[PDB]
Amino acid sequence: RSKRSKLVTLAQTDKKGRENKERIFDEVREALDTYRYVWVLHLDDVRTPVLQEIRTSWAGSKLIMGKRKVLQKALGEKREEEYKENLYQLSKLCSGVTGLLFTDEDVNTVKEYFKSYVRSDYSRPNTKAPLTFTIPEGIVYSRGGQIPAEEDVPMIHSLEPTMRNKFEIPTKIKAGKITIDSPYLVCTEGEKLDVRQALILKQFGIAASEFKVKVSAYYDNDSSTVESTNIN
Amino acid sequence: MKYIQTEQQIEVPEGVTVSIKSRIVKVVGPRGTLTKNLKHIDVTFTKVNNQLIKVAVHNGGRKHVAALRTVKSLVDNMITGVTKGYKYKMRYVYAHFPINVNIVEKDGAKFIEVRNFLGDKKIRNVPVRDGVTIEFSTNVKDEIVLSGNSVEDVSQNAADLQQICRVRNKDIRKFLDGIYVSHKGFITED
Amino acid sequence: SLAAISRAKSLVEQVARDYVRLLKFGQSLFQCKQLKRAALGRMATIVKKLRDPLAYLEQVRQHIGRLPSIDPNTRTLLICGYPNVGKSSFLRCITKSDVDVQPYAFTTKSLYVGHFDYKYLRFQAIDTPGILMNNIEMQSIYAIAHLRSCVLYFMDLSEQCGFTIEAQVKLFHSIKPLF
Amino acid sequence: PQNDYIERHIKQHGKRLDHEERKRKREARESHKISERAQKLTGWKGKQFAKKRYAEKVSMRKKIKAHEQSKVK
RNA sequence: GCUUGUGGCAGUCAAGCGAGCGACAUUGCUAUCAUACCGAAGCAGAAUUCGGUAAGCGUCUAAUACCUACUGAU
RNA sequence: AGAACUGGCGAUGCGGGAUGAACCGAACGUAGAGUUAAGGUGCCGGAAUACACGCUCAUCAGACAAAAGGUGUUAGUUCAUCUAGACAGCCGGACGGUGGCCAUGGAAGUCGGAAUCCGCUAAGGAGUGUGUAACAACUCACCGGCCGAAUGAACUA
Repeated sequence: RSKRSKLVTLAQTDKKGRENKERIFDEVREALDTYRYVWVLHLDDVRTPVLQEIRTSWAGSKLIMGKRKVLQKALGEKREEEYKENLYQLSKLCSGVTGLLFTDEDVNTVKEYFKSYVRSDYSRPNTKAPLTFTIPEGIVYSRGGQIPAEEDVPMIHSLEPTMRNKFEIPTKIKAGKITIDSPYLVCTEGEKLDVRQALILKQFGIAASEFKVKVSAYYDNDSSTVESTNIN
Repeated sequence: MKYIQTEQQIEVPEGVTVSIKSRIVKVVGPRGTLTKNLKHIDVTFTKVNNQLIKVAVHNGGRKHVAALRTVKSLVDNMITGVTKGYKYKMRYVYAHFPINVNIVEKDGAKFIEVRNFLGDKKIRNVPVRDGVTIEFSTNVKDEIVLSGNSVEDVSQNAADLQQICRVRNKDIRKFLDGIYVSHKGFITED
Repeated sequence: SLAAISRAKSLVEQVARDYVRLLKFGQSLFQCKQLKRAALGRMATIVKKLRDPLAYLEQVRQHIGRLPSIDPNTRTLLICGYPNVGKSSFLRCITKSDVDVQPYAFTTKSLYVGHFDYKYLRFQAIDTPGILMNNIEMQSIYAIAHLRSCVLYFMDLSEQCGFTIEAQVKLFHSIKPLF
Repeated sequence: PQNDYIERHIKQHGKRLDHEERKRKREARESHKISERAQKLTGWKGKQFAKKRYAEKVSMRKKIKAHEQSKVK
């Protein structure tokens, strides 16, 4: 005994199990012989609305995603396991999120689409700040004063304890208004972003960093060749 | 189920060195030295390469094995404190009565004073444990920075400071006056 | 709820008296124990039957104790108008009472009260939450009518609260007869 | 005494700086405190604690079964 | 190997045992008084409610739950 | 409680049970040798602080109140997956009609009433919670990334 029990709540959704993994494994093989070309995207992170926009703008070329090991097994980790000649080459190359994008369009269309495409996203940890953001020397605002304070409503006091106890900033509450004793420079251009800094920026909604998905490897269903490109 | 042998590995950087014998433990480093007694824990130490220290328990049950992990945790905490150190940002707040904090050396012993809490005329003092240093934080109002090497001593001093000034027979939801630990960190900025 | 509490108390009294009058004819120790259990269980069931009224009484007690203690007989002044036209600031500056003046309509949801002295005469002022039916509107109307106090209507020549002067005039005319 | 001030006071000044930590630690210590009480509180208090724990467990089982039955449909 | 706090029972529940039974809920009319030290409660203060330790001391006031032993003296 | 049952007691010593009539042993003359029953082999008290397998930290353990609870402890049964990455831990995703339809002074997932669907994703509840007057903001349960092997749920001893 003495083992702590797992916390459980009666949610409305249940687990999927290995059934979904097996279904994806079968679907990868069933779609490999259909589309003319197959690609793997090194999309570290994509917002669900962004992914849906890409899919609808690219629905003609169906996108497949899943666990890295499952997709590599479906594609084959070696020649003896490849579903098609040279297919296993892209499986080894991929290291991050799979992003297995099947497409009927040639290399030129894919590379042009992935070069023209670009979207904004929050700056993640280990990156450098794309802008400078200093909080005022008084009441804080939802956007931190990057926009005119006449329209930037003050931050809701209910979130003050989180800032006080987690972000370490000298936040204090005065008559229900969050205030700081100095203009704390949370981040500056060229400064490496910490996890706390990234969370602070996300809270303020400063999505100044740009993001664009990149393709790692290419495969042809009729030429039996694989190519890799660094184009983002 | 009466494990034949269980052990944990302690990693020590080149910046610190330790010598191990009977459970009196010696630790040395740039910030000074620390000592601890574990003769009541009944565990065995073993060095392999002068940078990894093995702690193993033979024929020990789960209750006994639980001390094996805590010994390694304490050793790691001592090593970190000797190398980096621990700095605690202690903050006190008030609404009407300005809380007065002073440092005195009555009878040689160092003490931390608390006065004017909710208008109380009683004088409160807390002895400063060995290795703990006190200095007022800069550019921060009503902040006291406790610093020291030993984690246990500094943590106990901070707990005593924040717990002796209890709000007594008053509305806790309303009377926010008091002293609380605001942040825990290391002396070295890294 | 009050009648239910009284009836439960009366039933408990009657049951206790009857069981006292009944237990005197028991023979065995277990018979007396069973009769005592009978009385105790009847009392417990009567108490448990009041589970909802007990909670209602607790909730109403928790709120009644924080209601303002105003005196309708003494001289007083009432401030009324559309929800948070600015009268909230008027109360916040005419008395120590601290009330927000946020732009949204119902900045105040209760009859805030403050006291001040004029010519060494005690005076109390009550801040009406707002007038448009609703429980808050009915409470404001009752406070305006029953209280022996003058009513200070509030209007806005500017765009504060996003309401036109015509709406305020219409509301004043609609409520005019009773004040 | 005027109004719900305590809520207004909490909004304007907040709870204790360590209130969240105190509440979290108190909630986390209840797991061990329940065991300590089960291993203590002799006399009629033990009977009452055991009855309350049994009732709570029965209610939890009933809720879990009801959710499981309704989860399918 | 006595005693202590939730009125019997009609149906509904029915976890489990195994033909038939049966927990916990539910409709039916029906061993601290005060002082001392802590925790919770709409605990603003005062005052007060509940819960724990405590038998030290009290119980209009803070509250009014024929031989051995014996003190003494050779 | 109605009886039949065969034994002890009455008329019964002796050994053990700390001393007993309902228990165990036991065919009662005076002495010597040797072996036993129950009962014991830490001292009082004659005899191993004997061998060996495990169990217990218990603020009267130990020499009929009980049906259950304890994040006490040591063993097994039935369901779970698992090098397509076990459990846990750190990060990310956590959508679109939609601020679903009523309830209205203001509530959009979380103040209430009933529906609770398709479209899509490896994964999204017309929302399991925190919170705001209301949006916001954090979070699960659902997955993905990191990390490298047994773990998760109820039961029997």
